Amino acid sequence: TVNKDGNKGFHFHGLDKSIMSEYTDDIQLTEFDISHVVSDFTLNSILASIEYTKLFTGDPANYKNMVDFFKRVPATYTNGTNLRLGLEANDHLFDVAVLENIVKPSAYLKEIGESLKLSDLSEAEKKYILEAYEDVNQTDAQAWITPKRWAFLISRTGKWNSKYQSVYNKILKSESLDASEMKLAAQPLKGVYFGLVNNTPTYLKYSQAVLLPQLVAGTQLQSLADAMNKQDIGESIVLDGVKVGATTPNIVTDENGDILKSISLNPLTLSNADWKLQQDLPVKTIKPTLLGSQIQKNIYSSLTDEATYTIENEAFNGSGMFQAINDTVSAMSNLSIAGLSSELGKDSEGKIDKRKLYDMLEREMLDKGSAINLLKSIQKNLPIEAMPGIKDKLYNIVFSKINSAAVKLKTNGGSFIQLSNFGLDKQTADAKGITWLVEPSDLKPPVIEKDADGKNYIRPGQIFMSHVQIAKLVPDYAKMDSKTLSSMIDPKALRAIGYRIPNQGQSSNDPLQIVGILPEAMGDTIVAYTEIPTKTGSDFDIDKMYVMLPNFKVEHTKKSFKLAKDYIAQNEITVEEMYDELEDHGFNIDDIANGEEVTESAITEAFIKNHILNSNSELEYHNDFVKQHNIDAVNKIDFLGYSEELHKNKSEQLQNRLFDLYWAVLTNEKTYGDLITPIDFPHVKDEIKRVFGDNSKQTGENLKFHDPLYQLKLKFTYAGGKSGVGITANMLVDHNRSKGIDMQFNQYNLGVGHTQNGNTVFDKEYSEELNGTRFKIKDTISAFLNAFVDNAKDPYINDGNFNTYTSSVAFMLIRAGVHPDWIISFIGQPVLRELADFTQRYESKIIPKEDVGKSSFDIIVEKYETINQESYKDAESRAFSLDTLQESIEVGVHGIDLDVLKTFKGFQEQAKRLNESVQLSRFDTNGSGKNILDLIILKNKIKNLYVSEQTQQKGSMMNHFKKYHNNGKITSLGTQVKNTLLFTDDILNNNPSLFLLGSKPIQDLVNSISNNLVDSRGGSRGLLTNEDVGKLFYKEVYKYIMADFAPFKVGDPMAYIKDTIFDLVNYKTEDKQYDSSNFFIENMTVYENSFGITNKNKSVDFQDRLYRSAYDLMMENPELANKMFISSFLMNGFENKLIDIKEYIPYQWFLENDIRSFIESKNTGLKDSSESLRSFEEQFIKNNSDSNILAPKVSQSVIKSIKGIKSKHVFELPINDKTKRYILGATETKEEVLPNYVKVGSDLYRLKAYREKSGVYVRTNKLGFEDPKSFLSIKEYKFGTRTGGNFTGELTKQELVYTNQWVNENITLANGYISADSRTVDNPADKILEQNSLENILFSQNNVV
Amino acid sequence: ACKIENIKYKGKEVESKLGSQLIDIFNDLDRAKEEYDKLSSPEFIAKFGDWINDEVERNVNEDGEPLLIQDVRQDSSKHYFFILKNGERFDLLTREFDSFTSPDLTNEIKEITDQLSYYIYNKHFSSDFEQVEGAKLNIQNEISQFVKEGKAPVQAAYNKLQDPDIKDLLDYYDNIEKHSDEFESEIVKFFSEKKLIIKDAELEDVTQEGLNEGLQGGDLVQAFEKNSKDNATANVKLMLSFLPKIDNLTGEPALGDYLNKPVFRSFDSIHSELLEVLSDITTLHVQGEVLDVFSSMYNKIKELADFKKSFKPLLEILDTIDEQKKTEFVQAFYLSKINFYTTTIETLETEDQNNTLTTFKVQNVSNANNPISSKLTEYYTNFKYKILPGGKLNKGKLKDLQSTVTSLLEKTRKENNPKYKSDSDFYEVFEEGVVELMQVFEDLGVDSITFEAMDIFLKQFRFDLPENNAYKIMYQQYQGKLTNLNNLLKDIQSNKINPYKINPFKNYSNLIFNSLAEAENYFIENNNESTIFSNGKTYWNFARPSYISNRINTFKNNPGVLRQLLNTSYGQSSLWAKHLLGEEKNVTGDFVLAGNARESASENRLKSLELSIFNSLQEKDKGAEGNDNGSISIVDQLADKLNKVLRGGTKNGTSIYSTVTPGDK
Ligand SMILES: [Cl-]
Ligand SMILES: [Cl-]
Ligand SMILES: [Cl-]
Ligand SMILES: [Cl-]
Ligand SMILES: [Cl-]
Ligand SMILES: [Cl-]
Ligand SMILES: [Cl-]
Ligand SMILES: [Cl-]
Ligand SMILES: [Cl-]
Ligand SMILES: [Cl-]
Ligand code: NA
Ligand code: NA
Ligand code: NA
Ligand code: NA
Repeated sequence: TVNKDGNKGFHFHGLDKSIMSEYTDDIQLTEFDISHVVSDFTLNSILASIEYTKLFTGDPANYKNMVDFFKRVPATYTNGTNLRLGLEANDHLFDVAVLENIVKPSAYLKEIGESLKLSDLSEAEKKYILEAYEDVNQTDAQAWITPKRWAFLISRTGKWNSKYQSVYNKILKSESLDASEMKLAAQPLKGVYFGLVNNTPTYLKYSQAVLLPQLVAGTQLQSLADAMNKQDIGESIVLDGVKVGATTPNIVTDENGDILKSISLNPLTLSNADWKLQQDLPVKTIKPTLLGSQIQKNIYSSLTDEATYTIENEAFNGSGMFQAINDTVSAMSNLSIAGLSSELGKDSEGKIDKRKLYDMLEREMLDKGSAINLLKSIQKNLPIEAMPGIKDKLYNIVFSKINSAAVKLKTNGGSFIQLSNFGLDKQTADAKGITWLVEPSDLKPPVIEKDADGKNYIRPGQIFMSHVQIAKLVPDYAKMDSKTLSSMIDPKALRAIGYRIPNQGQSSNDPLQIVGILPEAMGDTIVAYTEIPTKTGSDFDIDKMYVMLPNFKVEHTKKSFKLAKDYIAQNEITVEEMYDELEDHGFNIDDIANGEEVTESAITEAFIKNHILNSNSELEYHNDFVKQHNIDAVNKIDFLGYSEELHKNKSEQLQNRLFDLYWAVLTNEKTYGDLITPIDFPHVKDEIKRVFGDNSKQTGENLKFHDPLYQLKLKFTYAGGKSGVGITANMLVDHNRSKGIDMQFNQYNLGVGHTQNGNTVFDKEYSEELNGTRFKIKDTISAFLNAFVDNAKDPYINDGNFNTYTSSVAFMLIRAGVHPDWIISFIGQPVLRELADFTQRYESKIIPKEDVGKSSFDIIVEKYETINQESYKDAESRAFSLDTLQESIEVGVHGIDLDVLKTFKGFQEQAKRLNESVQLSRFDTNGSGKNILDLIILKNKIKNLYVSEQTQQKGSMMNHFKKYHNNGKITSLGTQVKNTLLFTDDILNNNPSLFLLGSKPIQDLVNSISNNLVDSRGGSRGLLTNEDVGKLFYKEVYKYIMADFAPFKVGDPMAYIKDTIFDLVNYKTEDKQYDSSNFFIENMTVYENSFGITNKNKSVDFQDRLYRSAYDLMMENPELANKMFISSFLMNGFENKLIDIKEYIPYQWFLENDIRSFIESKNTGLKDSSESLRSFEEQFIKNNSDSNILAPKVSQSVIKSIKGIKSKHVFELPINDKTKRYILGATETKEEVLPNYVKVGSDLYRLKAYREKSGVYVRTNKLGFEDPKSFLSIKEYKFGTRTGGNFTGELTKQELVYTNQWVNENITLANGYISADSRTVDNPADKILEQNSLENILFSQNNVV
Repeated sequence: ACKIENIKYKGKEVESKLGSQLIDIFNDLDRAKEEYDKLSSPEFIAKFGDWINDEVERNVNEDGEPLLIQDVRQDSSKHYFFILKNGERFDLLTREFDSFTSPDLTNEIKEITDQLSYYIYNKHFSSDFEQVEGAKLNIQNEISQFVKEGKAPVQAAYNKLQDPDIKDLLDYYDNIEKHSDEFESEIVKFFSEKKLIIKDAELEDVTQEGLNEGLQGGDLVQAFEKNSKDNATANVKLMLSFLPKIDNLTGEPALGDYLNKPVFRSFDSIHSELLEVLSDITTLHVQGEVLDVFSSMYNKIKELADFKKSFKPLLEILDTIDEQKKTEFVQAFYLSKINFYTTTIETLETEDQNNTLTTFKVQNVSNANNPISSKLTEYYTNFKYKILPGGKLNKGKLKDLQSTVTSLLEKTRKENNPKYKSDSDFYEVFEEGVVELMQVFEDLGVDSITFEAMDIFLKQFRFDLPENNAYKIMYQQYQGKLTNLNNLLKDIQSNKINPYKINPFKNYSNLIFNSLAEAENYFIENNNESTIFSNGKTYWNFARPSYISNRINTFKNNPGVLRQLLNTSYGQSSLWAKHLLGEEKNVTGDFVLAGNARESASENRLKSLELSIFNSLQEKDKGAEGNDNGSISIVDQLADKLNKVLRGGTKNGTSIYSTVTPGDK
């Protein structure tokens, strides 16, 4: 920079005056002072990093290398339940044995190759798969602990109990757990360790599987466990489980891979004080489990019409399954929401039962736990809008119930911790422990085999699992011989489908067969075949695996039926009561033709089965029954059956049908390839590393590894991936969902990628061919997903400029069909990397903006316009070649900078269209949204994409609504959005008497106010699609509606609350003379201009006592309580401010002041005419005039003064290159229209007239009061009429009235100013939106030739 | 009798069946007729219909009166209402616990509910809780049994001599039994809140959502997103719940003025205090002695039990408690303080040169609105009201306060005599002066001032320590603070410290008002939780300990390991170990500080050492636009790191060094 006298110097942003004064007091910094500050910072931070390595991390030489050092640093951050020591003998120590890594080649390597021979896959690809399975890490980060160590760990963490003592005593004696102790199992502890053992850092990342005697009995691993009990070695971790500080691992295996018969371990003594139970994962047995959101759509990836997927009595091709699966899942949804419909009494039109709604809300608030004030408000059946404290929570509850019913579909299964099959699948002597259901043998991977008829199927993988369901249904199952259990349970009931979230590919899903039931005391433990880590890309400290299990049909004993009949006749349960409690009514709808009114025996049998002999039932009949009568072991467990006709099937039957469909997909010949390919997808990684370099090899030149700048950049490099993993998962799962449909741009071609009829088409199978290689789109998106999820292990994805600025364009290019190499060379282009870095640097708070409003893209194009002496106007968007891009990276190419910038901006805008389509493809997870505002935005996005498609807009997105309805057949997502978005919209529209904020007038109001807003870069916001403006809208509309409430109608708000404050403090003083205080007043903290409570968290008892004290004040000093409540509304407007006390205002006060009649009259007044809301808009903009989107801030530089009056009072904004940002659109007569409200500096203006191509603005009044010293945001609203602010200064009022004099004197048409009321935007969308309903918009399918 | 009659059949023998219903449900003979006459008002006739003249069909009882409709809810709550013409609900505004009529009704029912809860706890849960869950016991039988037990001796005293007061007590116990189901509901809520409820469905839902979004492991929900009270087992929760309030006068547990049964202290306040004092205690290998965390904890309690006697029985309980429950208590409070650093940046422009200059200020938000500092601000605003009306310093009344304090100093100089030795003598000579100080503090803005606190304020927070000889200590503080007030007044009158810009109570905090705020906070319960609010989320200021926090607590409470760290090969070059331990060396090898200086320096250097977590960076007055560790730009974080590192260059400033970057955490 340069000072006033012309001398040069430096200005250094983000350095505070207090520190800068310690260098030079002068305003300008010299080069020497910059050297001083930077040297101080660098050297002190380097020394601090070294000190941290000396005191906390330990000597970095103990780490694998310097690169892995930063990856292991997080060990020093680890938190967890540290354990109590110092009470007997040697508490603080425990011995650990470090063991060799168990890295085998796959035992079934020949079979995998012979199966791949049928896969229709590339030769080098098959070679890659085979050589990847030649090196399997069987025990990655796996550890085993003795039951003594498990008991010690649980007792010292306070978790111990007498029932842990019982289950431990039973564990040592190999006794089977009863039904009560199942939740107390010894599942592997999810602990972590980091300490300094004799000044060597020891880091233990591991899962602590408990070596139960029942597990190790009859297997090789027993020997290991034996030694640990003999040598008092508590824990045993593989070398990969001890990241640093491991001693030389001791060998426990033979030459042939078998483990040693007698083992003696070299112990390593550690400190218990450094151990901590990191995750206290609960024990959740086989239960209803939410089906993974990703698997149910990634299953379509392997569907091909060249295969025949066969289930019992049904056969489908690739397409058929697509429909079939969708149909089935749709059915489930339709079932579930139907139940919710019965809960609400949904009429044919859509009107619901008020009583039932409030009953549901009360039950949910009771189960969750609520303050008595709010629950009584609900019990009084008050209108939802009359309960200011809980209106948002009640809307949330309704939305949550709808979404959970329609979307959160469940099957049978659970979440399981993986355990390595190290010495468990290889057996010795006779196994009394693991209940084997087949002949004991090795655990085998999925391979291709032939059935009796000669067709090639996939032999499912083999699994061990604690099947608590079987254990409770068949007690003493461990006692039974193998043959009786094998025949007892249906072989199709010992199968499962195991997926891992995130599903990075079809490899994450496995079809598995249960060969043995693990001891119940291993909790949620799953032992899979020896190759599953290589296939799924999974360690053994990764989160719980998810599996989906079949539902069981059980044949209960005749004695159970006899005892149940004796109990039900003895306890005098009437025949009707049974029928009454069984609301399922499976026979009443269709099977009463023969049943009629006569059949009682059927209902008695069904009630017995479903509520007395059913182990899991809330009816409590089963518990009282098992109090004295004891149920018997089921005769047979079978795969519960489904019907081809989905309406015949209930929930469990549909679940099993989906299970069998997924089984047919995952056990088919043609899918084996997609199943067996390891999860690493290397093309993008290898190309990034060849074109930009391998950063896994780093050296510490100039003391780099302790430099603050290097560590900051490394932190951002690592943190990049948490953002990209989610978007990449969504993109993969959407591409797999929408492969059949051919979404495309209306009349846009990117220049690269697949094209149909001159339009860029999305989601084809393969990519373009480039240099002899072409890669499936599935594989490229999976590669990006794997990069993001393993970013910590190797951070290469950020090196290719793949970040949040380029993610959308990268994935659009991927799905379009562009070759991965071209995408890597384009996104990694140096000038785009400069653009990204400058986008991040530009929006920062430290660096002030030279020209606010100049986008980062504009700064970059101006830089390269000046450097290249070319104009971006004369630059074109070109589809380049690899040699141009690849060369430009290595050696600069001249003339392509502005062209790649233009191409990237076009690509970015079209990626906006693609992501707009993706955001409307997430109804199977998000549903209709958590809030009413989210429903509004979803509906408006649907409408906007629809009117863009219909108007045949240039860069529009086509065929999108085929995701909801295609081929004349409703889809999964289509049903989902039908009974979530459309369901909740129907409820809101057809129940205006309840949901006022959801009524059509309020939605239409927000759409209008949004349309009257201008988005930057010259757009009209149109329908409400921005989230912040919607939040402001609803928060202020509640205030506007409530402002008509009779007690709240007080003039001069500020004065009123002041008086209240006065009264308040007086009370406090006087209370001192009575020595018996009021709890509500005691918790009030008065500020300069407000009063309330601190926003710190508060237990339910504390809220209830506050409410009770407020009610006591309502009786003792009613006028003061009334004043305080009115002030509570005036100060905050029931908004969730930092001193809000709205949830403690007794409902008696609203009911007493007749809030019911007020809300009901408001409902019935808005039902017929929305005129009353007309006057809200301006007040809105006049209260929150600080918003840069409600009142855009126009630079004073482009402002032009006008004759006669100063620039501040009235000015004129001319239409210009610099003001194109503000034109909303074109009128009917092609005239341009400008925004209604605009602020300049700190003054607000409303548009009054247009002269030629310019609009005149006059100063107007602001409403509301802002005092941050007191957390005060007063809003001034009047219902049905306009209002004048009580806070505008006197000189400001004089200036405004003089401005009004002047503008009325000379603004007339005689002077050439057309009044602003004429210019209105011409919207074409309105016609389409009037002539089309949301249902027809969503489903389309309108007939054509 | 004297029942209410039908208005529609006025002047006849018939009575109001609706009137009898109203009588039965409000339990007030006058209020029932009051509401009935309210029904006959013209507005009710217009909104509901004319049942007096015409005969309505829908909304009527047998005898022609608007029928009461009773809704029993899922929780057996009874509500009564009318249906008008419109179908609207006319709520009757029935109240629960009608029989109890205290104007301060809240603490009355709270006393009764707490005593019933203590009865049931001492009977059943005194041994263990996790097996009964409040279901083996029947609450109703326990209510009735407690009523009978508390009623028997009172009934005997009534039988001895008839007295209406004893009948009043008997009717009070009968009323306690009358609402037995409502007290049952309250105590079921009490006992259910203790045991933590595990929720599998939404837990699995949010786990799957976070795994979709890419949250591997414990990074799903942060440790400070879970509250610290979820770590206290139900046994510990109850054990802390049933502690008695000590009477501020007698120094012994106080009795409820409604039932003369001892009233108990709030659970939230006790949990907060114990977190404040029991946090950051960890196992230590001090001198070959492994520290049982329960002992140190216990010691703390004992120490604290000497100041606030309310904790005397808790200690007692910890003696008569099982070792397993000892471990449960330990893990209930075996946590670490986790304080959040928020960097606020403010940019201003120079006076004349009109160039920009910024300021970075790092505040600790976790212990920001602490009870003491808040009171200071509470003073300041109250000082603005009483002394600065509209921005004008009332120098006349402030000079009056000056005259009062100077006359008090004159009286102290006059009446001081060493023969006075006990607190009784000090009060005998200076009660009027102490009252005048109460008044000058109150006029200065200490509205909440109470005499009891003054006692502690004069006792210099020594309670059982002074014993017989206490006049000196008190007197000292008295004159000291009195003199300081004069100095404060002379600084506030002469405008050395302007009230309009700098807060006077903060300036004289060390000399006067820190001790005063502490003394008058001794008697108030703080039921708040130690939390902060950051970017829409709510975080808790106590989290289950981490390796780094354990290591710093070890450096602070067992510095000897530092010495051993300096003895090892790699840790020999540690500047931080030497600095914390005091053995700072010069350029030749000699210690820069003497032995006496080294011991004192190491203590302060260890006390100032503070672990923290970077919460957010924000521009001044725009906290909604703040950036946490996930959304902050590299430039903003680089600037914050720069200023935090260099802040040690300024005098009376300390540097804040971030750790080595912890991977992708
Ligand atoms: Cl034990
Ligand atoms: Cl809302
Ligand atoms: Cl379901
Ligand atoms: Cl850092
Ligand atoms: Cl606050
Ligand atoms: Cl400047
Ligand atoms: Cl600080
Ligand atoms: Cl200050
Ligand atoms: Cl921590
Ligand atoms: Cl954070
Ligand atoms: Na060593
Ligand atoms: Na060593
Ligand atoms: Na290409
Ligand atoms: Na103004």
